[PDB]
Amino acid sequence: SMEMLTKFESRSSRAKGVAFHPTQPWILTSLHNGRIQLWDYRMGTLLDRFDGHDGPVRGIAFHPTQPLFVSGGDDYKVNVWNYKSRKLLFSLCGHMDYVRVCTFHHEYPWILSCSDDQTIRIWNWQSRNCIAILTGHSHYVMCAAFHPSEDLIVSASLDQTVRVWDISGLRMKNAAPDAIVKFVLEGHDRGVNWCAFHPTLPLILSAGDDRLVKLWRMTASKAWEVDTCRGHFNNVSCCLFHPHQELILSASEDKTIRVWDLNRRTAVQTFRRDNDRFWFITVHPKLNLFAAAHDSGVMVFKLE
Amino acid sequence: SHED
Repeated sequence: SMEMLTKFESRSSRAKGVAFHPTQPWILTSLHNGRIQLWDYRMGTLLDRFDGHDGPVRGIAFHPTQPLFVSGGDDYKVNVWNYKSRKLLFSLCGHMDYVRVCTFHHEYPWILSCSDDQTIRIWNWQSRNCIAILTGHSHYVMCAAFHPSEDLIVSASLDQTVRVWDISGLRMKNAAPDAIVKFVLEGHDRGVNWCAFHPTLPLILSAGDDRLVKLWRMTASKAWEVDTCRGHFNNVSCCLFHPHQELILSASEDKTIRVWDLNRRTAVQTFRRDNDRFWFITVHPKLNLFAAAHDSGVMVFKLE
Repeated sequence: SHED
């Protein structure tokens, strides 16, 4: 068993995305009502509000080193903001349906976004130009993520697949004499809502409308399903690897956050809320510190 | 629908 040591809670209308700042004690929270909040979870206070979307904002992420954050909305825009000047700097337009996720790359000057329009887009945020459109999924792309150390992207789609994309050819598109799908991971019998890379091991987690969390393993030449976490009783909204313990975390519309053993895939702990479905979970890049977005706001907690 |  484990305990949840709550460090901060916001009370709001439904929250969709959360992003930890890497060095300041801040979270961004993007809300179903279109507002983005910036909270200090050390003081427990609201620092700023950012209103630049119409309708839900599902994507939200900080740049790792620049004073920027990116948001992605059901109004199809990918907005880039400066949190020091408190200005919306520009909109990146191109998606033709809801944006589900947006993140910054850790080294290249890139934003990743994915959309119900079935595409993944890569944008150069310095030049403000779309530099790639990754096509292949045949339904909403619910999640996309950069690999932390290799030129890979993993994506999850309501077409029931998880895709791994080789973007090495994209980085070298103009090298002297594009992205391509490397793996199509099939197994879920319903749409896939989320996917995640392990920070150091060649592992992938996915979670879906089949109420399952699946663990996959890859090499440079093959990828395969390893095992399944069973126990959620509604759609699984999100999943991640604990960066510092051999544990899997998932969050679900069944109103629970579940902790699972990475090696056995057995239940370790279940946390429940009485009235709130969970939509998203994230972990701080450094700290044993997690955030979860739900129907009534956001919780920031340690797991002990 | 995943609208929520």
